[PDB]
Amino acid sequence: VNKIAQESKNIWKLQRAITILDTEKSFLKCMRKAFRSGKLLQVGFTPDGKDDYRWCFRVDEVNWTT
Amino acid sequence: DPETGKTCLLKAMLNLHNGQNDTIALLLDVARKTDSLKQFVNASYTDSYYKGQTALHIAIERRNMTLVTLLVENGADVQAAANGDFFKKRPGFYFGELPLSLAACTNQLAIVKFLLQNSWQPADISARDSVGNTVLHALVEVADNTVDNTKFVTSMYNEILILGAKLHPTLKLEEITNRKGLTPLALAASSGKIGVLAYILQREIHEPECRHLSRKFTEWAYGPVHSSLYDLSCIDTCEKNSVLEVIAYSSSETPNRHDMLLVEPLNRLLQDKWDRFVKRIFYFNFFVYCLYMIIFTAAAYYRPVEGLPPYKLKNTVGDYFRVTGEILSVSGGVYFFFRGIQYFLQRRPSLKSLFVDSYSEILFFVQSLFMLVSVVLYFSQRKEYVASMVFSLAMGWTNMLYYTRGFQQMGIYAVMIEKMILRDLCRFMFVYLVFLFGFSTAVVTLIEDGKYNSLYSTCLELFKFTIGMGDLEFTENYDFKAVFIILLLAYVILTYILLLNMLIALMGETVNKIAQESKNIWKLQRAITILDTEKSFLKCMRKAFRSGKLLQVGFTPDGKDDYRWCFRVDEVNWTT
Ligand SMILES: CCCCCCCCCCCCC(=O)O[C@@H](COC(=O)CCC)COP(=O)(O)O[C@H]1[C@H](O)[C@@H](O)[C@@H](O)[C@@H](O)[C@@H]1O
Repeated sequence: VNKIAQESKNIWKLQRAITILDTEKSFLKCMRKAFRSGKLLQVGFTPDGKDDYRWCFRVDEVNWTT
Repeated sequence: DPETGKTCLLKAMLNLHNGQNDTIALLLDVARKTDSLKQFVNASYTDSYYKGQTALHIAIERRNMTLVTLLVENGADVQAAANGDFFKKRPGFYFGELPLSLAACTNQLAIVKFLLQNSWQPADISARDSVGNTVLHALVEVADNTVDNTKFVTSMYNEILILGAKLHPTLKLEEITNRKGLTPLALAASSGKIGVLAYILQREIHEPECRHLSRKFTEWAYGPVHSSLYDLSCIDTCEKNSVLEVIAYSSSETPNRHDMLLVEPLNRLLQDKWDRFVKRIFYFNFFVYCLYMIIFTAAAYYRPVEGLPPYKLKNTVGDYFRVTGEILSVSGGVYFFFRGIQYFLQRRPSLKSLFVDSYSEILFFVQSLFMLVSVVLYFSQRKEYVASMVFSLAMGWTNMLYYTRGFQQMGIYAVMIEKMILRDLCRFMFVYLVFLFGFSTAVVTLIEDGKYNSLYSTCLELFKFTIGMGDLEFTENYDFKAVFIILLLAYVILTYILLLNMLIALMGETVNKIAQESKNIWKLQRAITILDTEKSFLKCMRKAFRSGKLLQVGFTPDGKDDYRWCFRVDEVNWTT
């Protein structure tokens, strides 16, 4: 009626997540370039005079309601 | 800057606070006093990523009316085209490359009106970008069929059309085609913009001097009853891209392919076409196919049982009727063969649409191929021509289900059969075949002789269990008996688990999914049938117009009359 479809989709997503983590954890060839979008200058103004880089992830979106 | 060509004015405009930056006026005044202002105000980027962007685009983007007014007053070119990679189809935003299209697409009506009818430099309402898209094409392009998007896009479209009518009474904006040869209506139909199509097909504009822009009119009104007229211009036929042809012959990637035929004029037009002349032709074709299959069956039933064809004919009645039937069957086969070739050449599919659409053409073509192979084997002195012939005969009966369309209930039933086979049975059969092959190999390995000496025989024997015709007697004296029993019990239990899971999985789909889909898929199939019948038509007389040539307004902006081939619909409303 409702249960099994939603439950099974989320369980499959969890299974694929475990597969991804297990794949990148061992990998048997020593590739360390698992990082994401890069050291973007997030703010550049810490409470001190220094700057910050955070290994950010980009997401783009559209909103027509202002 | 030398890298991008950005100047001081652009830097000042990109870094203003609370809508104000005093540096801009100082720059403009100093530019005016030095030598001139035209080369300074119209500065633009030179880098490829933001190529062509100038001050007007930034002013419009910031929603600052004062900067727009001042830039236009100072001689900025309102027809500047920004055609960088960021401004066309990665990150980006396509708005038609022009400030007028930019103002229209951002829902800034005041800037649109100012650009159209300012005192210094009015904008060209009929201008086209690099792709050939006008402002209305841009408005169609930025639609995503959501509620607020539909509201603002529809309102802006209506306002721009009325203003264009007022400024240029002799200009027909909707007749301007882009590089692909599409008008805004054809673009909306091909792209699946349901909301824009629904707005355009039945818009009513009741205002002085511009009511000729309407497509839905009122013929007369009694009290609760009244009669309305729909335009049908470029809906039925226009020789380039009609709405019905564009919707019906789409490539199946359009989002709203099934729903675009439910808008008010098209459903009634298709039903009228079905009831008028197409129904009789469809029934006649079904009758002829039935006669063909009866003759083929009778000719195949009474074949001779001698060896080494071809067979001689005796001076007797039965042989004459038999050979007549054979000749007619071969004629039908080659007819369907050439029809299939004509379909493939006239549509030019790319093997994706055939994979997900147009199955009946493939099945009829395969039937004809089997018939041709039968003929070739017959004249080559082979007995195997029978083996091909029966495969053309059996298919010849199942293809008769094609004619279940034209009857609503059987059509929905057949559509449900089709979708069940193509969605769920494939997923079932993959897993079932894996299990069957695995256990067949195990059984052949365990027992090397005595009905399990080959993989084919073992596969058949294990398949028999799935249909309730198994064999668990265990009469033979095998070496590995009592291990065989465990394997067979495990196989049976797993197979019935799989069948149970399939059955239950098909119950979650009966939550009012297949019925709503089928109700529209059948209608799309009937529409394709109607269009094909119109196209072939085998009469060479095209006087069968659909709704008659009525006078609709009789008064264009010029004094000439206005006839439009309108379609009548009666309506009743008790709420006033
Ligand atoms: C001896 C061995 C015999 C094997 C025969 C097996 C059963 C034959 C049954 C024959 C029925 C004929 C028929 O009606 O064909 C069926 C296809 O059934 C199958 O799945 C066959 C699997 C191959 C419907 O296909 P249709 O041509 O209507 O295409 C649809 C478009 O029209 C529509 O606009 C939509 O785009 C929609 O998405 C499309 O699907």
